[PDB]
Amino acid sequence: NFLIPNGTFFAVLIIFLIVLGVISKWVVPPISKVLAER
Amino acid sequence: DLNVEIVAVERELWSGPATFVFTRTTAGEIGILPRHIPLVAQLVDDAMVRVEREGEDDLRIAVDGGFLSVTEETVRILVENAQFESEIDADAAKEDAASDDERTAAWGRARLRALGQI
Amino acid sequence: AIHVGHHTLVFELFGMTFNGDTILATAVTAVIVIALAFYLRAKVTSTGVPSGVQLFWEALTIQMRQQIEGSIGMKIAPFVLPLSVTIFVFILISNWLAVLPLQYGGADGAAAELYKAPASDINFVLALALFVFVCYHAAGIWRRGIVGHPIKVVKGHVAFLAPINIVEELAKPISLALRLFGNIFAGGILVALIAMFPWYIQWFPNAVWKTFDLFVGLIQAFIFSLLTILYFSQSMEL
Amino acid sequence: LDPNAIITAGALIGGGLIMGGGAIGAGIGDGIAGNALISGIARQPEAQGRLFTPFFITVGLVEAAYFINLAFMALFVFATPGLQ
Amino acid sequence: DLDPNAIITAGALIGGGLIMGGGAIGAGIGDGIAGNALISGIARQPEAQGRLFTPFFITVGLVEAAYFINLAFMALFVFATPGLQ
Amino acid sequence: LDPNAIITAGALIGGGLIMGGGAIGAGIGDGIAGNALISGIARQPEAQGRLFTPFFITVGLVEAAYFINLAFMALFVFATPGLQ
Amino acid sequence: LDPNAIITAGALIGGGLIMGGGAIGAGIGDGIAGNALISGIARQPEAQGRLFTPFFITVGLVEAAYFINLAFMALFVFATPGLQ
Amino acid sequence: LDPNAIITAGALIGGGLIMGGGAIGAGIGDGIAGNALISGIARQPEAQGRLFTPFFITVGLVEAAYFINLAFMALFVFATPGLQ
Amino acid sequence: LDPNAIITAGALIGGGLIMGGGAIGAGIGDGIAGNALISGIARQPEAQGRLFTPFFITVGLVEAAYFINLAFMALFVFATPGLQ
Amino acid sequence: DLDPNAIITAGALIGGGLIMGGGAIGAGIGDGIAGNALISGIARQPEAQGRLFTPFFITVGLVEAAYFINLAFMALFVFATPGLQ
Amino acid sequence: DLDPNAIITAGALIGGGLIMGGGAIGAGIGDGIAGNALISGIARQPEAQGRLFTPFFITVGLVEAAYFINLAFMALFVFATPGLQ
Amino acid sequence: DLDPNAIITAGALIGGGLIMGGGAIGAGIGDGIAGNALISGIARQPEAQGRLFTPFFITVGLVEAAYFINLAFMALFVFATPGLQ
Amino acid sequence: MSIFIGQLIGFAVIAFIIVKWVVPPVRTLMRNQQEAVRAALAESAEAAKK
Repeated sequence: NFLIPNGTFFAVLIIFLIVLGVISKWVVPPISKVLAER
Repeated sequence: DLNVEIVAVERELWSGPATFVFTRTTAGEIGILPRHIPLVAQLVDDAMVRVEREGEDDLRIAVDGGFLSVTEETVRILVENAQFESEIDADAAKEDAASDDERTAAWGRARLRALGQI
Repeated sequence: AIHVGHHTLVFELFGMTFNGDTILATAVTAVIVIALAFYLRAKVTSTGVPSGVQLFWEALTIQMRQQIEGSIGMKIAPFVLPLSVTIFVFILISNWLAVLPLQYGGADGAAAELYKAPASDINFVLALALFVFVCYHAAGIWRRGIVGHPIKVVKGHVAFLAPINIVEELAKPISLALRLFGNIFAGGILVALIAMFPWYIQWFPNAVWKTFDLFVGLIQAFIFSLLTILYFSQSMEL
Repeated sequence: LDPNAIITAGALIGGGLIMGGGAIGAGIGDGIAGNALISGIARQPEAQGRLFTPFFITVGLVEAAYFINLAFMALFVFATPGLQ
Repeated sequence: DLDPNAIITAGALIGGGLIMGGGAIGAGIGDGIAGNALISGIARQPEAQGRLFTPFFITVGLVEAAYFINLAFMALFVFATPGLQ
Repeated sequence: LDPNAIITAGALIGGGLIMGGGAIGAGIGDGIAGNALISGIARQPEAQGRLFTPFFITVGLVEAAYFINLAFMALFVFATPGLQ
Repeated sequence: LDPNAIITAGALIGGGLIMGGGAIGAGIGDGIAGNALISGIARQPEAQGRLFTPFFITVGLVEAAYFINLAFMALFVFATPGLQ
Repeated sequence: LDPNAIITAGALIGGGLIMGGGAIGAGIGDGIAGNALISGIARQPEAQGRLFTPFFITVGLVEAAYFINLAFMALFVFATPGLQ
Repeated sequence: LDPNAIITAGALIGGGLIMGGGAIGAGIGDGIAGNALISGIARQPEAQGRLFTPFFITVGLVEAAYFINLAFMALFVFATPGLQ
Repeated sequence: DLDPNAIITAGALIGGGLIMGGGAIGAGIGDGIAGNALISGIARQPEAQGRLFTPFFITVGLVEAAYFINLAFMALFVFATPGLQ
Repeated sequence: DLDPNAIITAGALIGGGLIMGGGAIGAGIGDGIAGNALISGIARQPEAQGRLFTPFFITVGLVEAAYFINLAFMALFVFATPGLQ
Repeated sequence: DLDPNAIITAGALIGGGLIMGGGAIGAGIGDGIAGNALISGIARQPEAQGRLFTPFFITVGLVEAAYFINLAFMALFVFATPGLQ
Repeated sequence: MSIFIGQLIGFAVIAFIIVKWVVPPVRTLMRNQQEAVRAALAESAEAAKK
């Protein structure tokens, strides 16, 4: 059965989380600052 | 191209060729191109007319008491009154807008929309 | 055959099963996203001519900011912008990496994909959808306190439809997840089915389907991010 | 008679219903949404970019049901519930 | 001597197939029609998007509620087949 | 095989048809009524309050039919008439 | 097999078809009539009084057919014709 | 098993199909005709008498189809052709 | 088992499908045509007589299919092909 | 134990029933839509009746065609059933 | 007995019936709607016919091709039945 | 005593027939509606033909994609039947 | 193995269609954005000098 969840869920979440953190700390702030300065 | 003709009650204001005509009718926003089907519509109380012409800046006209008539060849806008963008002073329209009388408020909003602030 | 539901590199840890293939795909997508982020951080040009990476990132940010502003002011939902942009880029890269020719013979005539889109795995979509669900429910609680938000969601815009409103809060996460999974899961089958053709004819339908799947993945990423922003906007009002 | 045979026949018919209904719904919904988009653009052509966004919101809402049905059909056909 | 549970569960699968077929048809077409309304409103009245997303989402809510009630009952049919021995 | 199995399978198929029809009707009717309401609000924003009243009448009729269908499904599946 | 089992299964399927058709018809007809009523109210609020007249006539013409369908299903399921 | 059992089950399913089709057709047609009538009344309050006759003709047609269907279903169920 | 019983059950289901489809098509088509006629009469009262000719053409086209289906169902049921 | 041709012809009859159900639904609804368009056009422009019948006839042909091909294939299904061993 | 091939043929015939019913419904409704658009357009404008036929032909092709694909696959179903032993 | 494979393949053919019926209905209806919109646009504003062909083709893609997904899953049902024994 | 060659040919077709129809317009949009921002910076410099 493929529809059942698994432990992978948690792992995936963790990965997503860290990526989110990076995007929130090194992509979105600088880009918003660049747009504001422009 | 299509022949735009902004015609006021007292004098034919503007005429000439254009490539696109954007405006706002009672039904809703509308855009007119060379071979648009024949049409008769009523512009909104605070209608604004944008005319995009061959190799020129868009002509933005505030209109009061407007009616739009698309013919097989020509587009004619009949206005009780109208004003090109350059001739509006911001502060006057601002103060007139948010007034009590509906005609003056609509005319001020049309002037603002022509100016480019909305 | 098609071997639907098969998972490779499956392993066990702390008495829980993990699909190694999907973990690897998610890690690859995260690595790509982090690489692009660091590329941007290096090549930021506030005064200079922006690079392609900067243009891409700023386009994403501008679109998401416009969506939020249309829905709810940035001053009320600042974090929703990073959340939506990371969601969008993650899903888009996950779907687009499937275009690369990672499909080979399984020694029995059944195609095997070295890289499979993680969204085809229920765990991935469930993680994303449930995280977003918890996120905007916590945001709504924060805006309308620990008690006010439940009453608002139960009553909705019209109180007397309270039962239907309840269903909505159950439908938002599920619809968020299954949809995405479906649109990617289908792909995981289509290519497989196309693999049953001989190569001299298998090439063409595969090309057509993959070319369309590119747009499908872009659309799915956009829809998921837009609906995330929109659910945030609903959960944070009054 | 093999029970699993009748189970799988019923499951295949069920999944056929699943995705046939899903396809009808998706086709008609995308047709209607695209009709709205095309008419809106025909009225004002430069509303095109402004209109794609609600268009895609509607497309997503429509395709939600179709792809949910597709997933449940896959469950029916590949992991048949209650298959002795 | 067919297994009674086999016939019961095959009938349950067909029933659930009908549940979801009808639910998907209804949900898809209803959402499409509401979206037709939404895009028409946006095209005619660009500034009305904020005031339109509310009623559109209320009707979409009703439409999706019907579909997901069908979803719950199909899940009952297939996983908790009533009447199965 | 005992007749009860055949009767139960028939009841399940009948309930499937009942709820499929109910969902089709409810979805289509709610979508159409919501389209009317959106178009009404798409022109006269202040009309929303007065428009809600007939809209909810329409929704009540549609959902009334749907929930009657639901009740009859519950009767078919849980207390199957004629179940020997 | 018990003949009454076959008869009851057929009757249940037929009743399900009856109710599904009635549901679709009632829901969609009520939705369309309510759409007309909503548009009429939006265009002129004062018309409500005169609008509710033909609207109820349409609702009657539709819901009466639906209820006839319901009654005939009730005949099918409870007192099955030719039950034997 | 009694052949008449199979005959009657088939007749019941066929009659259910008859009634479902008639229900859907009648509901949709009556809803559409009522939408036309309601819109006409909204636009012209005084056109009620002028419009009733077309609306009645349309109804008449739709209901005639429905009633022919009902009669044929009654023939199917109570006087099953080929019964033996 | 008697082959005639299976053949007759299949023919009854087939004819039920014939008339269900015919009912749906005829009802919906007549409703749409009547909607057009009612709207035309509301817009242009003087054209009341003039509009009937195309309306009669449309109704004839729809009823042609409906009655062809009726005749073919009569063939299916009363004189079932392949009876043996 | 039964004649294979018996079940084969039962299936053929059900198939042809579906053929006609679909054909009639499509034909009736499409002809209704085309006639609605024709009625609206005639009401709008009384003098266009001469020219409207051309596209109207094209549409009615495209619809009744599908219908009559469905009829022919149903006749094939029933009167000369494929695979009627 | 219930010869397996008889069951195969019955299932194939019913499947072809379903394929053709859906194809006929789709073709009829789509052609009717496209023709409704064409008739309305020609009613509004006398000379529009020449340029309107082009999109109308595109729509008719897109619908009729879908119908004829179903035709071909029904022919496959009832003449070369997959899975027949 | 029936061959289970025969039952499996009969069910598969029925399911594939349902899939094609639904997909054909959806594709026909959607293409017809989109073509109606396109014809109305071309009649109203011929100069926007190129601009209109874009959303039209997007809709046609979103419809034919579901249709061909149905085609692929039906080919799976009939040619390589899941659960076949 | 054969399916591998088939999907390689498919990916070659995908790459060709991309580089031949999708790349030109997106590259043009990128160049338009770069030119617009460069012009904005040049206008800023000119305005400061003025």
